[PDB]
Amino acid sequence: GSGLQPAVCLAIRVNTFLSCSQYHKMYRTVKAITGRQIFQPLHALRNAEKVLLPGYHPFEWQPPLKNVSSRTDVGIIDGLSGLASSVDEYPVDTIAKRFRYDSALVSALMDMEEDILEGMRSQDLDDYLNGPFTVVVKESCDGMGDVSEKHGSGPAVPEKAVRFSFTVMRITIEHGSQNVKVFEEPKPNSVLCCKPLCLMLADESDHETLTAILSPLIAEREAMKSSELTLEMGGIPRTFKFIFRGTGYDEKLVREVEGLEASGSVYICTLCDTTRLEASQNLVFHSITRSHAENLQRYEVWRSNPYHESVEELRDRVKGVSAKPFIETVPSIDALHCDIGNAAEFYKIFQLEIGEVYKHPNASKEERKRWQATLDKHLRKRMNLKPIMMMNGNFARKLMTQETVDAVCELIPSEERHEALRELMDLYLKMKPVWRSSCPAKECPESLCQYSFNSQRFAELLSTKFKYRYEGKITNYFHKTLAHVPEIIERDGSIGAWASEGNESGNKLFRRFRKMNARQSKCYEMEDVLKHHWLYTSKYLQKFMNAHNA
Amino acid sequence: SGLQPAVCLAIRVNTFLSCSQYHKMYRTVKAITGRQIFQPLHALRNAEKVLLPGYHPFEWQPPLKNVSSRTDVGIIDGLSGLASSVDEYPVDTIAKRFRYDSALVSALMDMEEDILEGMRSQDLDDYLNGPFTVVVKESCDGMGDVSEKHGSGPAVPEKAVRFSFTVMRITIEHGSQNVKVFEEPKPNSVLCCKPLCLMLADESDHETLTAILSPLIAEREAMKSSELTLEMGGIPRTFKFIFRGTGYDEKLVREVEGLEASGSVYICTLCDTTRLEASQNLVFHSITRSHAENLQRYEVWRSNPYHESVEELRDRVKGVSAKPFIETVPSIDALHCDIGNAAEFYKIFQLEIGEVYKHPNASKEERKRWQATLDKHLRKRMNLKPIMMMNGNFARKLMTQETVDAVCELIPSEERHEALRELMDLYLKMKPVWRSSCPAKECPESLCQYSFNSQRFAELLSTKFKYRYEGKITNYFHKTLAHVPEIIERDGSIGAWASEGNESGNKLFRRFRKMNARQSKCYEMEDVLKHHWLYTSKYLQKFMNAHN
Amino acid sequence: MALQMVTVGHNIALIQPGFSLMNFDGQVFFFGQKGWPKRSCPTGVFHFDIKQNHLKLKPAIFSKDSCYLPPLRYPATCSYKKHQYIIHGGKTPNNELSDKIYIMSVACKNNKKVTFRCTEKDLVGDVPEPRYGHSIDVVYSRGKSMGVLFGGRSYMPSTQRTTEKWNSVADCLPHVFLIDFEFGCATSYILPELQDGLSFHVSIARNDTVYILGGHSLASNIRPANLYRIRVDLPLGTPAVNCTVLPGGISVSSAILTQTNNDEFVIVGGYQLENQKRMVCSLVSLGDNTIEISEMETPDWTSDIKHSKIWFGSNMGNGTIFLGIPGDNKQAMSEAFYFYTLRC
Amino acid sequence: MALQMVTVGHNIALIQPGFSLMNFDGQVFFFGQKGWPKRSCPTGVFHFDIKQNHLKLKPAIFSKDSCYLPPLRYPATCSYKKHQYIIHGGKTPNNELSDKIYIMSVACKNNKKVTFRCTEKDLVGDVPEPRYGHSIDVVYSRGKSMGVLFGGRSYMPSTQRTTEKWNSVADCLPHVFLIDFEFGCATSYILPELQDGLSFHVSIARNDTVYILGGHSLASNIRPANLYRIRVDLPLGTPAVNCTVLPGGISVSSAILTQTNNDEFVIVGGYQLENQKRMVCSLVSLGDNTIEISEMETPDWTSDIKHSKIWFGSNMGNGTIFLGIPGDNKQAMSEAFYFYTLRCS
DNA sequence: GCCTACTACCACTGTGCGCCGGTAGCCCTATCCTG
DNA sequence: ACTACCACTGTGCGGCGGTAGCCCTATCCTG
DNA sequence: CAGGATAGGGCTAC
DNA sequence: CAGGATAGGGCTAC
DNA sequence: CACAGTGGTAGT
DNA sequence: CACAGTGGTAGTAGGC
Ligand SMILES: [Mg+2]
Ligand SMILES: [Mg+2]
Ligand SMILES: [Mg+2]
Ligand SMILES: [Zn+2]
Ligand SMILES: [Zn+2]
Repeated sequence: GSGLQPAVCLAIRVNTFLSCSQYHKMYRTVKAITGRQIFQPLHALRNAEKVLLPGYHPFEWQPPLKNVSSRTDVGIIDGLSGLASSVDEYPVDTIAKRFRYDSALVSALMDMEEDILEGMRSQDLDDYLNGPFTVVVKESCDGMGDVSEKHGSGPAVPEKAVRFSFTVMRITIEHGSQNVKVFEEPKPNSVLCCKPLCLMLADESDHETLTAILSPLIAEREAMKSSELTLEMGGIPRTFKFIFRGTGYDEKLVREVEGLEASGSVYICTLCDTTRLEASQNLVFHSITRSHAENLQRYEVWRSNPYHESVEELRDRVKGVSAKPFIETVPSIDALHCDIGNAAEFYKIFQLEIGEVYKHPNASKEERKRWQATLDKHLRKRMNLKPIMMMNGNFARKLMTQETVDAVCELIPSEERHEALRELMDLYLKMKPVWRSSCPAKECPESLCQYSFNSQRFAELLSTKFKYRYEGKITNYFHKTLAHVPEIIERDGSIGAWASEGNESGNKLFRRFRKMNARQSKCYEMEDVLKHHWLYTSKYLQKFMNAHNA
Repeated sequence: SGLQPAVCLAIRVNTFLSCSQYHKMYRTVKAITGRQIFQPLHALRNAEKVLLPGYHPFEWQPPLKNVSSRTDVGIIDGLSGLASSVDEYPVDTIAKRFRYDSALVSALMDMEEDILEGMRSQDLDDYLNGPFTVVVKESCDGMGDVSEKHGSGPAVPEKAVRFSFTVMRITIEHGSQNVKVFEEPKPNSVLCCKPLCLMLADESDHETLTAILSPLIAEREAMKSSELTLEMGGIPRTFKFIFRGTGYDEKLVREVEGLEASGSVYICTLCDTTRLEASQNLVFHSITRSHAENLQRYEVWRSNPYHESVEELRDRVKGVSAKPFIETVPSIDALHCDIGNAAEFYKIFQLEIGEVYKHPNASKEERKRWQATLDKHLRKRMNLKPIMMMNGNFARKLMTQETVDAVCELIPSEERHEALRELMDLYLKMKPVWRSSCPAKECPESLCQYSFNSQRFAELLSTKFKYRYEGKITNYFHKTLAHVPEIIERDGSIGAWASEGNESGNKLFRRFRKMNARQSKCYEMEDVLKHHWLYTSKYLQKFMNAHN
Repeated sequence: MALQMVTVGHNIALIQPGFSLMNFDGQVFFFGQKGWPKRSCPTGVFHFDIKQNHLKLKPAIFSKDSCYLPPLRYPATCSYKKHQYIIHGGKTPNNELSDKIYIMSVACKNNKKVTFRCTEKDLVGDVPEPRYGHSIDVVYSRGKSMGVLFGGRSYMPSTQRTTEKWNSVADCLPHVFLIDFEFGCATSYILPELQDGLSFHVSIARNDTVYILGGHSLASNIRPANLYRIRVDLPLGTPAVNCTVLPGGISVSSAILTQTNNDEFVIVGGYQLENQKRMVCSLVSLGDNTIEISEMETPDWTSDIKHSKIWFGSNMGNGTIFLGIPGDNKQAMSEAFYFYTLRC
Repeated sequence: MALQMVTVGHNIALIQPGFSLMNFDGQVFFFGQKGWPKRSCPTGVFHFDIKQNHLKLKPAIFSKDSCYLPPLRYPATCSYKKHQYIIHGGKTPNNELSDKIYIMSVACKNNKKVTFRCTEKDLVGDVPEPRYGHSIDVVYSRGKSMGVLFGGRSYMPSTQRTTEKWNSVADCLPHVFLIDFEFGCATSYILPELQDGLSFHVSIARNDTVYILGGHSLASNIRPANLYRIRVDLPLGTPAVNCTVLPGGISVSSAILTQTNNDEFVIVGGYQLENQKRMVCSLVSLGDNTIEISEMETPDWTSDIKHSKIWFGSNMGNGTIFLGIPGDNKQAMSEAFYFYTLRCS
């Protein structure tokens, strides 16, 4: 058996995206050309998966998890969670397959076991320790589309998916002295780290379905919040505290799950209880107050109306919390979608400056379209940016460039507008590193140190030279970028680190697998995609694939 | 060391492994076993040269008309010197093609082992450098929804055109005998639709399409007039070529054969008949149309020597207004035959559910209600979901007596059930004839009966389904009913000659352009064409079929 | 029998299985909307005004004295003495069940619109565990009145509940909670006649009695053709309850009860088997101690319906039945459900 | 000078670079549609009708005796004395070149709708070549007329053409073919002052001399600012030709000519070089045997034009120039070309 | 009787048709009833 | 044989029947 | 005649 | 007042 | 400042 | 009748 071990053949099948079918082609090809089993056959790879999938590593929660089965052998269970897909009940157009969040976290830890010990060593600590860790977990839910429903027996699932996925961001054990980072995901927004936890064939807007599928995960999360995980690793019974930080949500999704009105609401932030008006007036001095506890208290105020206020007075009392939060999201900023929305607003700004609406407030819809097409043709000519329908982050960070503003200026016959746009983008690029860094304390401390001032300049610039488009109407993401990013860094140390960029990047893999690494049946697509996406995110296999360096 | 570079390449391409993912696997296997089991990317790349065109020497006894003799040209620009000056006609195009000469010799030298094994298998020799009458199924196919890329390049459409060719049948002369040396067992396999031109254009763009393809058409026409002395097994073997352009969708056939669009009252690409004269006769239509006949008819249109009005002239040329650009063979796209016939049966179900045979005048929104009802019931009974653009899988799960049984659960009238069930029975006793790669063997009963089954299908379309096929028969019903037997007599098969291989190669085009190509307009087509040639390499496929 | 389709513009996306319709003096109002109350209708309650066979879900509003209740799916809705629809249980869009009772009155009608005083009637005593698919129904006995809450699926107890089966429901132990909305006291009255728990049972409230009828016992996963009659005398102190397993009941579930005329209720729709709906309506003649479930004539059930795997709806309250079925999701946001209206 | 954004609702996708407008009876007619002639217009010729800055490509019938010509891109379009246009060369939609001459007269006109007689003249003798981007323009020497054809791009000669460079274009050997449509006897003329093949050169024929302005010489890949006056003699006998490279020539290619006034043309810019298009018009005043290339007041070019990379168009015919620029919103279905009209007093 | 390899088998996939700004929601204002 | 570089990709929004063409007929639109 | 619904569009996010 | 354009929709293919 | 490719070429 | 997967069972060849 001078070939490979099954787990390494699995790491290859996975990180190289090889399907079990194509991997089998390769394995039999090498086994028939060389004769020897260089690669291990598929049954061996599946026996290895069984180890990397949840439901293998035993574990215990010193306070047993309330409403969570103590069984340590449950892997890809149904996300419906016994949801009666009966005809008398609410319909279930949902193929949901999930790992049990505790089993999942156990597998994620035992997967990075080697890395945790590596850090405990590199952190001048004893890699035999069992001290109480603190695993910070960026739970990241995101809705997906164009998820082509498959033919075949199964519910009439929508062409939408929801990918809940927790990224083990950092593990810090307290060595008496202080919580030292025995592990920190260097690439936190990576697709290799946001470990899937629940693949729904649902719509993130379908609160009924979404909640039916997630309330299990939410129960497990609220339980692990109140229980240690004395799972054994490195031969020792380590014990982990879990700090789940639900920041990898689209703002739309946060508002869905934190009980807030849509993004267009007058109440604009998922962080502060401010209005789009107060946010276009102040734009900076806004303190984070919106918390899941506060959102729940405010929904109970709404529901109860203990002060018997009209819907307006009430909605103000609760500051937009009409719905009940069922996900404890931490008030933060999806750096991915902050960048996308800010680049969309800068794209609109370019359209407008091309229209000089600072002079011509009124404007024709077809003339706004003409400005859009002019900007499109230019960005294609100068910045080589094809005109995209739906703003993405790549188009954004190619648009959030002084070069794109140089190009746009060619279309602005107004040098004062040139300067306004160039200063605006200078500030936005002196700020974007901060809410877009995985670690601005070191990646861009020059900016973070001057973020509040740069954002004050950006705000007063929107109020001086982009007076249009920003008097009583500032985008939610502009408000977040300007007002909260400093506080989000003082609280979490980073923002990009805590973005859905990982979950979304993993939607690419969801599709890749559903098409190339899953059984093409509604009964088995989510199970298989979840299995394989987990494997992909397994630091064990990623190690075995980093062995060229190791 | 057990793995030769060609074998690692076969693994990389047939397992769709990207050079990056293959490199990960390679460095990992080499860091784990220590052995350099997998040959590195550079070795695979040097092996590709052997498989890509522009490696094997060759010569055409009659040196080709307007084709360079250089046997060292591979992924050349499909633009073909097309002047991108602003003065000229713009080129919203990223085209990369193999020179059909080099492409074909690479396909042959890739089937070298297959050809030799098949001539051995046919009582033949290896000292037999006889003229192999290769048969090449040309398959041009517009893809669409090809997400164009940012970056430096022409503002291409979000479309493509995949000209390809499947070497379907190599037959050699043995005295008077024509011996089928090699016959593509999976004709419409994406493993055999050798891509020949990948142009990020739109088949609707006849100007661009033609600028990119007329070099291929010239190479093809010159090969039709020559003989390829290619050195296989150390023997210089001659290959005559017979290009059958059949993997063209009827929309592209009509584009390139000078014909009016599908909605034309001139209904076929094979016969000169009329949309009406085909809703009445429906079975008896000699294949008249031919690229030569269509050029004659185009210059008759242009010249108008009989000084005819546009209508009289059009009926004299029978829709050949445009100039035939490609020598398309007057055949059927079994794939798009299935798709169109099944969309027609789908409308038929919509209408029977509407009982429009009784209520001809029905509300557009009522026809929508019928579409919805059938959608729901097919999802329920036949499990197959409502799709916007009809596909072949739908057209195979729908063209089933199971499906008509499910539908009849939506029609009250039992005589309509009889009509639909008989219609489908005939369509399913006919389909095997124009889907089977050789109905003479796969379904000879359905073939020898195809004339009568088609007469019955037509008479039932006229009698029971006169609400839809009086004076207006679809183009593919008229191909299925009237021309299939003549094509089988001629082609010997139809499914073997479909755009199903090219269209399935669209899947690989996307998979590569997304995973196995430099994501840049400068190189996406070059790399996709390289890798989709390799994927189609019978050499590598053999290496992947060593376990068998 | 007068099955006529209904067209709906915007807000169709709000009508979902589990919605309830409350008929306040002929004005019918939709309450249980898909997702939480949007700032278009922060109250979640609507005017269910149909007009020319087109339904306009006109955003209603609550009062200051109100409690902006959640959109409850499959709650227990019942008229009341004025005319305050009791709403117990129901799956909030968060899937959670609402032990809270929500008493929707109508406080203002100066405008053409209405304004509900949805109060929260907190319950005391043997309160019913959070549930749905149950039946609250007001029986007026010796003048005094009580709501008869029976049945309904509910999430497993916080002890037996697990995340592998977090949403797995069990039919609440068959009890008939008696609720004095004058004091908000539930009184559990476990009855030996009701052996199997029920849910999605229609339930006909008549003076001093309530005919539980045609439910689904998830335990047996069967729809019993039972016709339990729960008579409720109210002698001051503790009221006296007693059930009666009458025969002739119809094995149905998720059916819509609709008082066509007085003492007679049509039972339209529902399900006889998970894969076989109840295409046959059923009139129900009632006396003070009589009941006769006369199988109505089958309406002109469109193939739109007959072939729908499921359907749902609620009684508009004027002998009328609003009835939805899953439309064709040929696209994602094409049309939520095809809707219909039956007059009887 | 007077710019106005023309709208094209239907059949806009037919307008393609290389299209030719032809002014018959003052009514302007489009030719050279994209793709082949669709049964909406089996001829390919259209009533060009701009009404209120909206263009309506109204299909145009041909005659019985007519030769239904293909949509030629970048052909050589000249005019006559009933009034018959002459269309030589051009890229068929099959990107093959035409060697036919197409004499597109008007056969009749009723209800503003015309039936043309697009007859075909075949050229005996020194038939030039299949070419495009060239200039055909007619001279009236001794009253007798003659079509001066000065070269444009062609495809390499078959002996020299290769499929790897199938669409490679060579500026035809710069000759001057004298097409006597009375007999279709083309007569080549190798002028030593014309030693650099030209194309997309605006040719202005006044009485007996054609002024070749601008042009692109791919042989040099440069746009020579040359002003070749090709004077033509058709006396009783010897058909003679003498070219003189006047000064004042302009560096343009694909430029658009219009006879705004009598012997007062306006060359609204084509291209100064590939990615520097001539956003400055050029008035051209032609004395009987003198020519001055002035420079008009450049129109208020719309940013859509200034910021464009290419632009095309042709002579509406009176004093107006129909222009088109890539719209490139998505260049998929809606509007692949933003079109303008440019009047001149 | 253990394990190991191989392959059928399930019932389906995508590639086959494009096209475009869209939905959901919010909310604020011009329409439009509304007698 | 490694690795960097280039100059970008997809995942990040969603919906919905669409084009193009053709051909016939219900408007419309004249004079 | 002004109050209320309401359709539409601009705006926020996806 | 009827002839011709013409917009729209049904129909063919993709 | 996402990040893991995308593959050939050039450069170690 | 397209075809090459899609991968996890299940059953069946082998070993021992
Ligand atoms: Mg989302
Ligand atoms: Mg096509
Ligand atoms: Mg295609
Ligand atoms: Zn805020
Ligand atoms: Zn035919």
